[PDB]
Amino acid sequence: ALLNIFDIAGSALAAQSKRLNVAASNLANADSVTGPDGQPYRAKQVVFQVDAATGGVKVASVIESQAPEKLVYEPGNPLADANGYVKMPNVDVVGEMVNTMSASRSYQANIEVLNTVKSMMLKTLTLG
Amino acid sequence: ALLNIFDIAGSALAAQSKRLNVAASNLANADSVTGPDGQPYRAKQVVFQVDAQATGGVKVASVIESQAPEKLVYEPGNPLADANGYVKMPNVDVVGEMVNTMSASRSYQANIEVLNTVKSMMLKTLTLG
Amino acid sequence: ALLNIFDIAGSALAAQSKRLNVAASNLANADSVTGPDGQPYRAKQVVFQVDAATGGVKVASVIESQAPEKLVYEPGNPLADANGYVKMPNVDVVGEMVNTMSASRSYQANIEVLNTVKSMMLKTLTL
Amino acid sequence: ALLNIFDIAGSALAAQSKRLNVAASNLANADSVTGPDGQPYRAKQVVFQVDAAATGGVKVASVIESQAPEKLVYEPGNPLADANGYVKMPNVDVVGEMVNTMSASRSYQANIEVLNTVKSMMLKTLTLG
Amino acid sequence: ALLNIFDIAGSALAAQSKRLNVAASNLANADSVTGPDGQPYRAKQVVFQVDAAATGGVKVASVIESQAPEKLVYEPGNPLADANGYVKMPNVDVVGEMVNTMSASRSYQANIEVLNTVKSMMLKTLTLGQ
Amino acid sequence: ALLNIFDIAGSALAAQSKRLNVAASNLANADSVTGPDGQPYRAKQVVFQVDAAATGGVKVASVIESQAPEKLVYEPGNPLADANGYVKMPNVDVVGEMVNTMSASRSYQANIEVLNTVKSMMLKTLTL
Amino acid sequence: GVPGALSNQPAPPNEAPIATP
Amino acid sequence: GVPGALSNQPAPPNEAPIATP
Amino acid sequence: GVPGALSNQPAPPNEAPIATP
Amino acid sequence: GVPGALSNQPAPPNEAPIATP
Amino acid sequence: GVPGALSNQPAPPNEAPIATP
Amino acid sequence: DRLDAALRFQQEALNLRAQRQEILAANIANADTPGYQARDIDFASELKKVMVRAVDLLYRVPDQPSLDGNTVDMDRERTQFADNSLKYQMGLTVLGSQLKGMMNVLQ
Amino acid sequence: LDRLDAALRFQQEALNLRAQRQEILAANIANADTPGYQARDIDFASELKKVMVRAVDLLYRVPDQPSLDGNTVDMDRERTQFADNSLKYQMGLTVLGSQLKGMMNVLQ
Amino acid sequence: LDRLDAALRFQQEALNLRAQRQEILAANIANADTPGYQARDIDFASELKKVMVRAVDLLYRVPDQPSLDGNTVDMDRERTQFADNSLKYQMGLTVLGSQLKGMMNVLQG
Amino acid sequence: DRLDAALRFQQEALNLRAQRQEILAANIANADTPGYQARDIDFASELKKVMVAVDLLYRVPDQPSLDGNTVDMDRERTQFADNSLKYQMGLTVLGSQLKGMMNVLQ
Amino acid sequence: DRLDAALRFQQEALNLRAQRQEILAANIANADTPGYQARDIDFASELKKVMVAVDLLYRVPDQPSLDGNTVDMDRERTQFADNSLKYQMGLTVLGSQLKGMMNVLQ
Repeated sequence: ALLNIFDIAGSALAAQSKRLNVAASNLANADSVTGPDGQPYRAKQVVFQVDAATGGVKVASVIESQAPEKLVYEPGNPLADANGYVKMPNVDVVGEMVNTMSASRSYQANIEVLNTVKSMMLKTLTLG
Repeated sequence: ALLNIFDIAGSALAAQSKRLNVAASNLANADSVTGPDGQPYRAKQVVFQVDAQATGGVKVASVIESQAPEKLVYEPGNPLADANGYVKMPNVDVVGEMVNTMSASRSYQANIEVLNTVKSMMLKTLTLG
Repeated sequence: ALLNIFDIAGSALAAQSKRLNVAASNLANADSVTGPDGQPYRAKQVVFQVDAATGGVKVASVIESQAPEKLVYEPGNPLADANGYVKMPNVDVVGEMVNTMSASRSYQANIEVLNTVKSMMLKTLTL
Repeated sequence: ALLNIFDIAGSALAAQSKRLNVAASNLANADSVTGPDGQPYRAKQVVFQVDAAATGGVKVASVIESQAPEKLVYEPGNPLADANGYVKMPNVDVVGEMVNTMSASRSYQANIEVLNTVKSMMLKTLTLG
Repeated sequence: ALLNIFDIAGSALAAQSKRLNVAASNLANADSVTGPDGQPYRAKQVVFQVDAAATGGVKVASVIESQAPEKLVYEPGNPLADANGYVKMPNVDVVGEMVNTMSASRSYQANIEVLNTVKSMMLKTLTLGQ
Repeated sequence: ALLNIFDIAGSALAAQSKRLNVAASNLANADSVTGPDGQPYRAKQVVFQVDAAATGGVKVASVIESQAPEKLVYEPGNPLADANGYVKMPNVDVVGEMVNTMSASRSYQANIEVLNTVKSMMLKTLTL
Repeated sequence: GVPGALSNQPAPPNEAPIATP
Repeated sequence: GVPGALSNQPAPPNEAPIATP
Repeated sequence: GVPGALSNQPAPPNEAPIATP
Repeated sequence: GVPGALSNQPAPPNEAPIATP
Repeated sequence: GVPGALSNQPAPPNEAPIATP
Repeated sequence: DRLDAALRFQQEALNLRAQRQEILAANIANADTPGYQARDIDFASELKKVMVRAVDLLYRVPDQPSLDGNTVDMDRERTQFADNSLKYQMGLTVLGSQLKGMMNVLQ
Repeated sequence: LDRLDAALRFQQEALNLRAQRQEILAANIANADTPGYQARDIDFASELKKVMVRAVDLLYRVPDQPSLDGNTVDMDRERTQFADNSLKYQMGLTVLGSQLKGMMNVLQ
Repeated sequence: LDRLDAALRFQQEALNLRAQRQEILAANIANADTPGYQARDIDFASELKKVMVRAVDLLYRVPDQPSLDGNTVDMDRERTQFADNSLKYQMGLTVLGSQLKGMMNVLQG
Repeated sequence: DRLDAALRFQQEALNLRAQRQEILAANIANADTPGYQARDIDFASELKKVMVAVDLLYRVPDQPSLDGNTVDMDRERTQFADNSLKYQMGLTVLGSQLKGMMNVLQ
Repeated sequence: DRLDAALRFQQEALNLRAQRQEILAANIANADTPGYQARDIDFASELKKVMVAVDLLYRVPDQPSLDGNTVDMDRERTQFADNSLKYQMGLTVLGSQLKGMMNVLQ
């Protein structure tokens, strides 16, 4: 089926957009010290899966990465624990700087796939 | 009807052009502390609206100045300074203006392309048979 | 009718070409403080007019700008006056830079209009 | 007869092709020296004439060496150095050659468009009936 | 033939590549000494000539060794030292090689831009053959 | 005789990508003291071959470790040291890897352009 | 429910409070 | 009236003085 | 004559001198 | 077999052990 | 002869002796 | 008169489209001249008047001021030009279909 | 109805629904930046089946990812929708054209 | 020399005039880079009237703006005139063909 | 039915080209899913079987990857381009055959 | 017969251009393998012989290299462009000739 390409590439576009938004949010919150209720910011990631044989890619869910918080010592802070160690986001920088580029490249590649498929479908539309 | 697409896209283009012009004027006057009447320049933005039912183009209702507090600096030398010597200057977020320009340009291109595609489809269906 | 479209678009193309040529000449001579007769170079601009209702555009004349002439101080040049001042051309740069882009865009719009009208007339021919 | 336009445009295309070839050769050999048998390379230009046989197309009469002053570089450490240690360098203006290239390309495209238009008109005349 | 343009441009590109390679080799051997069989290293240059087929492409007949005197450095501890205790260091003009590389790069880019334009023109030419 | 162009260009692309991956691996592990088992890291590189069934595309035969002798540094207070107190370090040429990446990228671009041009001619062939 | 599908119930407004009251 | 519509009366000239007299 | 029109007399040659005598 | 060819059964899982047991 | 032409036989293999034999 | 009037309705519609196209092209070509006012003709009312019958063009309201006094907006003019071209081609197709049917009746 | 309209009613209704759906897609493209807007779409299959029995109701599109301003019109999903809708519109156009050409050719 | 001859000659000579003007336009657009060239064109109305009453004198177009090389061809205006003349020639051809077909249809049955 | 079979050969070729294109698009879309296995079909044998319900094979990996993803990019992109070109070739061959059959009846 | 003879030369020129294109692609893809010799064919002699497998001969090396490879990128690119343009011209000539032969039947 050549119609399924549209909702395969749309799924790919949506998944890559979600991944790029997650990476941008992590980069923005790379240094945020607290949330709305004292909960430290946690790096988040998306889960990709196949639609199903094989099909498009769907984002199953968004999960906070389970890594120890890079806690720092600020005793004169209300959020400090009993030992004065406040918790900071466990977000690197190279990871997101590469995730953005990879997501953009995949997005552009799927755009090219959709363009080619649409062109050949329109050319098939005038058989004979 | 598909002939409504032309007016919808025209409204979108007009709204985006007005928004881009407002952003450009804000960028140009980001650091212009005076006015023709002595009133300090104040940042302004357009207001979008919809027109009809319940689904139509975008209409710019009006242009309103922001109510955000304005930056003020201590310069007793300038005659515009008040009793305390604080002269008021416009409060424009340059990053906000740059992003507004980029988004307005992208929406402008998208609406232009949509109009082009609809025009091509209408011209192709004009010769049905 | 549609025959007047060719005249209108040709007039617009000619006017835009004149404006572009004037802008290019100003940019080229932007830093040429002399003249063949000794008079300093002065910026020039065209004047547009509507050639009679509505109609196309025409270039009435090219006139010298009345903006004050920038002048610098150097007694070495014989062109200097009694006070050692010579008169550089008073031609703006960014103004010409945007004039070039505006003229090119208007030229493209007019030629696209001409092509569209020609296609419409060809399609009308086979009624 | 409308057929002589083909001859006129063919002559124009030949002239523009020869002009482009000469300009490209000048650009390629701008830095060249010591041509065959020792004579330094000299910039060449073409001459356009009207092939009247009233009005008609353009042909190339011949190719003539430009009489612009010939450049010199002081390099005694070279076997080609003259009595004063000067090596002769051709008088080639890169900007002039590039402008010639662009103008030739534009004229060539215009003439081929003229040829296509005349071809279409003549086919229409054929299918008049 | 309207097709000798490609030959001219290709010859120009090959000549510029040869000259750049010679300059790079000289820069690499700027401070070398005692090459194979012990003879001191000497710098080399290239000579451009035109192919009179009139107007023609450029060629390089042969690489010519420099006749500029070698540098004589007093160092008797080297077996290459002569009766005066001198070693022959190669003559390399660093500024000259930099200028040559710059000129080669600029000529290469100009020729590639000429090739691009002529290729576009030739592609557009064939549309009238139908 | 025109559908083998895609095979040749794809083989060239794959070989260049493998060479780039090997160069990146060498650059990353330029300073790896040891591997999993314990043996010191050794630089690796590919061995090309002519993929002729007569000439055709390029093909990577295998990956071999460089026969150049690995470097060794003095460090007695390290359990990896031998009886003489010498610990082995990989022999990687950083400049070599850099220029390998440059050449691989340029050849990749050239093959992409060749494939694009051949695809355009093939597309225009059908308009006979 | 699944994103991109059609449902006759309009989505509730999205809000981003700075601090929980 | 609404911008882009048609009205019989012309448009008054636009003046942008530097300083209010 | 107005630009772009027809005429019966050829235009005089263009000189553009560097400096008038 | 040769990379890029087709085969009946899937590839084995890939692992990156930090230290061999 | 001239580089880039067509020849019926291969060139001899290249070598770069560090020291003369 | 019969055939004359039946064809005359569409002929007058097409002529009005052509004149409006001329006005639009004029005010697009003249879009970069200070002191110019964009002009247009009320197509529906003008056609209604002509059907029961030298056009009464009227000014167009500006949308954002310009110091030089220009009121023509390029995007709006381009959209109107495209709309007018499509309407002209539609009227041409309808007229051609009517004429072809009339000719085919006699066969 | 009539024997002639009976054959082409389905294709005419499909074309009209395609035009209306494309109009709604263009509307929510043009309102991409107006905050508080909700993307609208038509259940094409159900609406076509309902129409081919004898205005059109609107179904809100589920937001892809949240945004602060309240706007809920996505971009990539709606662009793919617009492209595929135009493609299927052209398909229906050429199918109806082929049917009409066959009907005309039978009568020659 | 009666009837059909003149009735179709009035259009045949118009087509001939259009073709000659097209040839002149092609010549002066092909010669657009030769220094010191003069743009050449003819007055179609006067030429057609003179031909109908029964060698064409070509006039010189006034330069739009000067150039040092002495050429006075204006490229965009020449292209516009070329397109207009081509369209006029096609219009003449199609009206002549329609008139001739209408004449021929009478000689049926 | 003779017409059915004569056009059926090319129709089935086109159908299998479309299926292979769909699979290539799927493994392009899922190119970054960990634990994914590249899938493809053998066009020649599949067409032979159909002429005389489609099985798919796992593409042979070329390089290891820790996240368990074996779908390459360059090889499958070249495959995508080749499949698109061959689909267009089949389409134009079928169109030419149909037009040649049609114009005889004129 | 006559129809085949009218097109034999153009068809053979097209085929030889395709083969030379393949040779150029192969010897530009092998640009890094040491010990690989550049290959190409004498187009004029090949075309004359075929009009009256494929013979190929080595290219004259431009500059020496230690590894042994003897391919020059700029020369290969120029030859590639020339052959591509000539192939396009041959295709255009063949298409025009076939269009005229078809048109003569009305």
